[PDB]
Amino acid sequence: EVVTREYTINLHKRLHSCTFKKKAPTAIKEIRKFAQKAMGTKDVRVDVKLNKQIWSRGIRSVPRRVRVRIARKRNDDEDAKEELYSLVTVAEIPAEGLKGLGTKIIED
Amino acid sequence: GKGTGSFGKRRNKTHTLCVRCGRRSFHIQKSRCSACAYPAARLRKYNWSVKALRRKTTGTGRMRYLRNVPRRFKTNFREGTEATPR
Amino acid sequence: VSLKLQKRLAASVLKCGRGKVWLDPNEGNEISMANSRQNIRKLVKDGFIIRKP
Amino acid sequence: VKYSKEPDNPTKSCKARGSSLRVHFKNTRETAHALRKMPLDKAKRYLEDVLAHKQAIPFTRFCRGVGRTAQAKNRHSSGQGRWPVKSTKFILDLLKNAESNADVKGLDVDLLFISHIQVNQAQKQRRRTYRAHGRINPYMSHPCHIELTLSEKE
Amino acid sequence: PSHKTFMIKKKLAKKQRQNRPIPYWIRMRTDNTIRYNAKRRHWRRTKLGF
Amino acid sequence: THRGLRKVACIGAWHPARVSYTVARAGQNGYHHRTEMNKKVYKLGKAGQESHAAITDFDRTEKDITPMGGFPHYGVVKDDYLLIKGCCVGPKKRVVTLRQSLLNQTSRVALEEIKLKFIDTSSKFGHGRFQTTQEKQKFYGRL
RNA sequence: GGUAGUAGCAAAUAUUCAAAUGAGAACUUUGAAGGCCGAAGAGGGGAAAGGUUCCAUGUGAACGGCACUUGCACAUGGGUU
RNA sequence: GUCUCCAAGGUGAACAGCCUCUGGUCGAUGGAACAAUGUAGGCAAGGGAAGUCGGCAAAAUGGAUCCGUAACUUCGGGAAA
RNA sequence: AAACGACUCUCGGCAACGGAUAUCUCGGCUCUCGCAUCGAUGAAGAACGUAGCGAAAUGCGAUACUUGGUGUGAAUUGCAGA
Ligand SMILES: [K+]
Ligand SMILES: [K+]
Ligand SMILES: [K+]
Ligand SMILES: [K+]
Ligand SMILES: [K+]
Ligand SMILES: [K+]
Ligand SMILES: [Mg+2]
Ligand SMILES: [Mg+2]
Ligand SMILES: [Mg+2]
Ligand SMILES: [Mg+2]
Ligand SMILES: [Mg+2]
Ligand SMILES: [Mg+2]
Ligand SMILES: [Mg+2]
Ligand SMILES: [Zn+2]
Repeated sequence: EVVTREYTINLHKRLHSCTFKKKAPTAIKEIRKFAQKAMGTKDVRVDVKLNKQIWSRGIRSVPRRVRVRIARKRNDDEDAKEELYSLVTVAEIPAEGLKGLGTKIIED
Repeated sequence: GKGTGSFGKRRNKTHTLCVRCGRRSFHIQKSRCSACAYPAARLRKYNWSVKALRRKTTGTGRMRYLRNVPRRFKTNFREGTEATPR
Repeated sequence: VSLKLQKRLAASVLKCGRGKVWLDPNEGNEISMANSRQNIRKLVKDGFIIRKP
Repeated sequence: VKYSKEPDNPTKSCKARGSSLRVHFKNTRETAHALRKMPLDKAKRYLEDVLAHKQAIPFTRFCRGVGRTAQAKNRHSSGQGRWPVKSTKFILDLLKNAESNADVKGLDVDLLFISHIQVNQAQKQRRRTYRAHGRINPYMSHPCHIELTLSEKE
Repeated sequence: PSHKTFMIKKKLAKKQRQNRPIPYWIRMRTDNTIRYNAKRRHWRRTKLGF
Repeated sequence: THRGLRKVACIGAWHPARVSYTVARAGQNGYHHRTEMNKKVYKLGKAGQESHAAITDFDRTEKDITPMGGFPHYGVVKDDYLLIKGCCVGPKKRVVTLRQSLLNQTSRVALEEIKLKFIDTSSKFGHGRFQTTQEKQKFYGRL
């Protein structure tokens, strides 16, 4: 199915004691695995803006918590091995912040 | 330092190509060839190197003129004449 | 397609470093068609090749 | 060409082979040993899993210093096994060629199984390395010949 | 070097001309034994030693 | 020491020409079966019987055996429990077997009647300074 | 041959995301981001030495100690006023 | 290993170290884990050379300003005592 | 229950690796015979060029894998053209 949801991902605990030079790339891999588990799609694409946000503070200072939007969409290409894929983009942080914020269904 | 480090300094040619024998054996500072002793009039050759003599002896080259001598001898060096007209 | 030649020629024509040349990622096919400095100048005039600040 | 083993009934069999394939002889031997007598479809699925790192090729003869894994437990009790992707890719290509030959022959692929499969050493190719104290050592490859035959069960 | 004598340059030109594969039609000649150019040279493998 | 210093220098003499079983060697450490003797029972907490709580005669504060924030890596103790002097084998949550003594306990230490005066229940996930959550809340003005 | 698919591939801070091509992309190209060289440089030229390695197009095999769609490799052309 | 020309901003005495601009570049086969033993780099309560052939290694000191500076001396120094 | 399998070893068929063996040879080695002919009228050697399509070998010298005379008498040949 085609479903869009917004998640809060606790990268701080997933990257605990990660070697500095591999922290941000490990963060990208961590987000990819999170998307795979949440949507069940092996093929996950990370938006350039989200990649910028992860790397915005260097290779060490990955944000502790990141709000992302994950959309499972049908892959139109016929040669593609997988029928569905997941797109991970940045999500807007409410004024109150991330405190009290759970998982939301975005699709109208 | 006498090994690999020392080999890093090789950019001055002791020898260049020889005018006479064409080998890279012309000692620039001595101004003489270690292979043929150019510019000495006589060629440098020694009996203690039979291989060196056979590398450069007569017949190893072209023999532009010499190769034709036996043919002229067989005719007794006939000159100034032609075959009878057809 | 590779645009290495176009990048080098644009760097030369713009009189800037190769790291300050911007080749439009959406105009790859038409940029690749240019093989002479005249074509590079035409592309620069058209705005497909820009010197970055 | 004459294969090492000829089928009992050639009319109901197909063959494929490769010569001087640029793959390690020992890994190829291990995977071929793993594949013998298996049905064609099961062999294809097994090799695909090996490429996906879901099933392992048990390393049995050329196993000195090989790591151990739980994946090869059912085939090799000691657990020694690996996932040589190059050898399985070449053997899968040869199996596809054999299947195409069977299709041309008119055989039905459902009951096909690997009657025979063998890996032989091909001619070694030469490169070299540089060792301490100004020495040079051989740096060789070990290509292999691969042949297989598919037969109709029963 | 950029500075080179005329004679050395001519010798280098001859060496460049001699560095090519044999014509294909040589292999079709009756009673041919030449398989390739056995005297091929690469600037990084064997130096001319001039 | 060339080639490292965390070693046994000489692992044996020339003769016998074999390494013996008595020489220290690197190998598995921990996860060994052990039997520890003479661990005195200081209290037997019975669930819902007023002996489960950590209240003593001297200290009348109403509190449970479980420390502030729970037992680290274990949880909340609610069933019967034994408070034993000293330490016992294994990490937290490890199942341990309790064995009746095989010896005759006649020593003065074994016969001693211990009377608990104070049982600490402060948080063990740090330098706990409060005994109860209510005490901390009163201290910080939130109660 | 055994050794053995073993010893090893570890200095010079570091890569990541999307797209294009391709049978095949961690390694090719484009864009974005995050880093390094930090002007007695990992920048820009010469002397010696090398001799076509220079530039364009294309690429079976070998080589580029993993890989390559790639290239100081290979093949065909051009270039030093 | 191999001669030489050009040489920005900040800090700072300083073509010291550290960061940055132009220019260049991420080229050192990649992935997972974080056992022993290693290599390189730190810390460690109390004691302070008891270690060792031997203070080996490490630690301690360190810039600038002010005060002050012994024996000895070839009268110059010692002295940054 | 040490059976089936794996490993090692062993024997046989087949397939590999390698190039021994046998059969060859426009080459070598040895003996014998005939002749006497390099060069300032520029030798030997050395360099560079030269073919429709050649790098090497062979040949040749801007008349450049050949010009001319004579002999022989229908080719050269890998391809194309004359
Ligand atoms: K192993
Ligand atoms: K390609
Ligand atoms: K001491
Ligand atoms: K002593
Ligand atoms: K056999
Ligand atoms: K003639
Ligand atoms: Mg002179
Ligand atoms: Mg080496
Ligand atoms: Mg604690
Ligand atoms: Mg300077
Ligand atoms: Mg080039
Ligand atoms: Mg200043
Ligand atoms: Mg023979
Ligand atoms: Zn000479």
